[PDB]
Amino acid sequence: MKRTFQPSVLKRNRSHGFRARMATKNGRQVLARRRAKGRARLTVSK
Amino acid sequence: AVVKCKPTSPGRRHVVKVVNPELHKGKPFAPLLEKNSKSGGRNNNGRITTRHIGGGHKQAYRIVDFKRNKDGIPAVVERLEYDPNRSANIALVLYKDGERRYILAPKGLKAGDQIQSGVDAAIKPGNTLPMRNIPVGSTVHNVEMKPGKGGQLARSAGTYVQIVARDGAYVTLRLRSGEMRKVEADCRATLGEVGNAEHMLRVLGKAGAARWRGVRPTVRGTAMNPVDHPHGGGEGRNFGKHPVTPWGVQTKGKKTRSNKRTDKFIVRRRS
RNA sequence: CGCGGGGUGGAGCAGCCUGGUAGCUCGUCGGGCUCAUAACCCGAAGGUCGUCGGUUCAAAUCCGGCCCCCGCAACCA
RNA sequence: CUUUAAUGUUUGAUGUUCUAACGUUGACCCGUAAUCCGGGUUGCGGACAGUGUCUGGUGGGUAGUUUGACUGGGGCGGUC
RNA sequence: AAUUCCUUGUCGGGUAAGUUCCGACCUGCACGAAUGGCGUAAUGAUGGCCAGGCUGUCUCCACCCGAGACUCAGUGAAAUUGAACUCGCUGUGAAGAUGCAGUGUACCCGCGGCAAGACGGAAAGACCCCGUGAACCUUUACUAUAGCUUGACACUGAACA
RNA sequence: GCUCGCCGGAAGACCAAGGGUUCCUGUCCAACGUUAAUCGGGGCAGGGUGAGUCGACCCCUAAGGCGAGGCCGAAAGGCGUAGUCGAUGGGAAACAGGUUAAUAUUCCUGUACUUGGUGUUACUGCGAAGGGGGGACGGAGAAGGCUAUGUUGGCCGGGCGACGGUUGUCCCGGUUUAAGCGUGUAGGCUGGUUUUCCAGGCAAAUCCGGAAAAUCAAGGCUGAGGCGUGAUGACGAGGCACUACGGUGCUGAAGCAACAAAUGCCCUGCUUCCAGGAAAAGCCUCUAAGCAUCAGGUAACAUCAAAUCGUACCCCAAACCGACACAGGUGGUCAGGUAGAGAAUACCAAGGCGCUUGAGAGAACUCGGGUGAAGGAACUAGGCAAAAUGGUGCCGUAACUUCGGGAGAAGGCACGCUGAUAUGUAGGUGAGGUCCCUCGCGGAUGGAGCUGAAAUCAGUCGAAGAUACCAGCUGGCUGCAACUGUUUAUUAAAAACACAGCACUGUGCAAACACGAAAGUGGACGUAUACGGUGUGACGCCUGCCCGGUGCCGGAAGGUUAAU
RNA sequence: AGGACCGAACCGACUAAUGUCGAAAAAUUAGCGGAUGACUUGUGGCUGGGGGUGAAAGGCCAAUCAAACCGGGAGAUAGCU
Ligand SMILES: *C(=O)[C@H](CCSC)NC=O
Repeated sequence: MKRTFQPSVLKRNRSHGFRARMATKNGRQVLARRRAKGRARLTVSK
Repeated sequence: AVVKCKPTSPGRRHVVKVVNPELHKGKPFAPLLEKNSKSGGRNNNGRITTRHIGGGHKQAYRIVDFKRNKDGIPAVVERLEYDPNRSANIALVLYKDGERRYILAPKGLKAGDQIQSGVDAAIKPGNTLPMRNIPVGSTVHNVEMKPGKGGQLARSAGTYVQIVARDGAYVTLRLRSGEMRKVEADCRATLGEVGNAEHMLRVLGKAGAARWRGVRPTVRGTAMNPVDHPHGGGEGRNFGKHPVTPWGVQTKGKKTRSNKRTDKFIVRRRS
């Protein structure tokens, strides 16, 4: 069976990378939420 | 021509092809080729605006001349090439000055004739001249809407417009559909009917043909679920709801024509 | 076997709704026209209103029972 | 009073013509090494078209809801 | 008949025997011409039926081969579970009793199997019903409504007839 | 260490992707391992990943993302021009051998090549955001010529044998060698050279395109492999010196031929068909503004530079994805011998494993299999399942038919080995020598050697010769659907969908419709032989009557009627 | 030439048995269909929630779909248990 999650560093980045998040109003808003809650792995990249 | 095939295999039975031994067997003229990116009915907004479109053998847009601005320069037709964009056939004209250029192929004209344009230009197939310099009654293809616009009428494998009336600064045409519309006099067109009239009898045969042709399967409404098509529903072929499009729009008889900016040009509705 | 509707000259249907008064076409009978029949024309007869019982001044009609006939229902576990 | 008369008067109804608003997904030029956009000449249109407020109609394309109860189980029937 | 309720209709074929199958009969409850009708070679992991081949499907099972099952060694779960000193029977009982009444029977405890019961385990039954529950779907239910369309004013002018 | 069994189109060896120290050495065994554990992908300490040439980075674009201004929108924001990102593609350059406890096309040895800076020198018109060429291209087919690789022979080295024979036409192993440079072949493409002129290429052009002359014949372009050279160097069987007895230091023979032959290469070819098969830069060529003393450009030579990151291991799995050391899933490459059509299949090679519980017992019952007396579907919802059929060649083969089918219809017969035909045939490949020569990788002839079908004849073996693995069950009546195909991931694969074909109807271009407040896109860089919608669903015969009701289209007299 | 035929790789999923607190939250074993195309597949884009996509099942959209997931209205409401 071909289980759902297929690994792809590149795809994962353009989709959920810092610069990916930082691109839009919502993404910048999303990060602001993580910052206040004090999450450590803010985005996922490198 | 109307060539028949043999029933060696199913699907290969009903096939009948328009195969011509006149069309150039080589590759086209390079300086007149551009890529055309296909999109399966998808607009810039990502969605699918027109259904059924997708797939298909890759193509390359062959640039064609429509306005035929260059006038008074005699040219000879070099060869007759095949284009997968039009239902017509394109000719690789060769102007006297060396400017090679494509034009739509008129009736049985062949590779080697000499055709020109202008106002001096004589009344011969493939020739181009303003219709106000063209006799009433003769039939012309590749008709231009506005002076300098280019030519947008009857240019699909066999279509041909016939000049009808000399209305001062206007001329009136009987369109292939049957509708008759006054167009501006000063416009230009090309004598004779568009070649490849036999294109009518091209029968594909196997379903596959349509696929590489570029069209996708069509799903009838009454087979869908009510939640999708207005017809929909039924415990097996139930109906009786005034046939409409998949937008509730009445089909099978419904005038959608509403421009109001162009009623002035159309004399009599299509027959 | 429940519910809806009807039964009227020899045949098929009106009038029944609101009680008094039953009509139409065909069929029959007699005459004429024709050599004879059909056709056509003239004139006349023919009804218990499914049956019995109620209410009423009086019942084909409005109410009830029974009989017959037609249609529909008679499902969900 | 009935409905008639000619002139002005208050406008209307369409029909023709013109252009100066407006449209131009027509031509050429400039910004500009630019099929976007704007500006400028010329042509076609032309007070229509198209847009906003108001308004009749259409309008299961779309949305929110209604669609009773008793009942010798519920429905159908009958009923209140 | 993929359609015929009455019906396994009736006649014939196939059978020793045929509610299916095959060919006809029209009495079509309630086929039928593009929501197509009647055919049709070829194709079909298609439905039904017949014959031949072939055989443990079977008559009616027998033997053998291996992997478990079984014993010894190590490791070591799970659903479930009011408490149990947890028998049969006739009756009684919230109406099907291991537990009540009467009577019979039964030394205490393990192991390998078998599933009749413990209204056995599992999932606050999906069937039924109810609630002035919800959800989508329908239309000539209601009330609105995007869009389409009509007209009036503004954008919006000028001369004649 | 010795046997044994299994894979071997892998259960082997390389990479991507992804993991992220699992690699290797020492060392410990509490917890992890479905058992013990000295062992381990476990803990702990240490070590290990060297690049001008592989890759990334970089130059250049596709789909698509973003987007100065700009158009548009209650805000947010949407789309999009100039541009600028974006490889799954194009673009410069290395091969062989040796070496570690683990790294190597990176380190050492030999032998090269590539792109630029600068300079010396002999010379010379250079020059873009510009024009042209080039890049630059589909499917299928057919062989032709080769190489990988293999087989056999010759040669060299070793052996002559645990039980009968074995100096022999006998047995085991080796029999290797790259890129680059020279050479320019099999074969493919295209006729070249000079002169004059030109409304063509947004300017210009000696370049390209076109038009004529004249002239000459072949020129030129592309291109596997083979033969030299690289290389009197390396590898090299096995001895020789020492064994820390794991290995190491030295040494070192033969080193050629014939044939078979790829799905690899020539071939980003040729033939052919239709469905008509990227872009851009690098690269070459030609000019504009400008610069001519130069600057720049071409060629030889010298000198210098090639930075930064990745590089260990796993990579059809114990490390990736599945909660686990999970019978599952995961793209590309190399792919030997015998038999065989074959990458099937069986036994083996190199190489890798025995699947992380075992030892007995030999009951029922369960699972996977083997065989079965006579009968042979009586079982049963149903021949479900099993068994059975199975290959090559030749003969032979119906109804119906759209004339291709049905058809491998059905049904049969012959298949091993040995010799002869023929001390191996037909066929294939083909050296010697001779003749010629426009002289080399040449043109003919000639035929040794080597490889080797298919068939006939006779004899013989067994029960059985397509013996194993492998490998159609066949036929008849009939409904439905034309047909290959698609579909309910995870109980439904069908008669359901689609389908070519047909009909109706809409739409004259700023098209109808569609997404979208809008702009703008798709439709279509198409224009009625086009496109959208609907309904039947190949082909053949054919498609009747009804406009009452609903809906749709045409009409305008009157009634009625909104805002005003 | 062929949506041509037999048949591995490859893709698929008809039948039967095993499993059904599994080896495994859909596989194994033996058979099976297509296997030059309407084929299949790697890498990367694009479409999105009454919206997308759909050879159409009301199938699928991260094991979740007749309206996903997460946060928030929100201690929704519950004549019922
Ligand atoms: C009624 O048919 C019902 C069906 C149950 S399906 C689990 N039967 C109840 O006994």
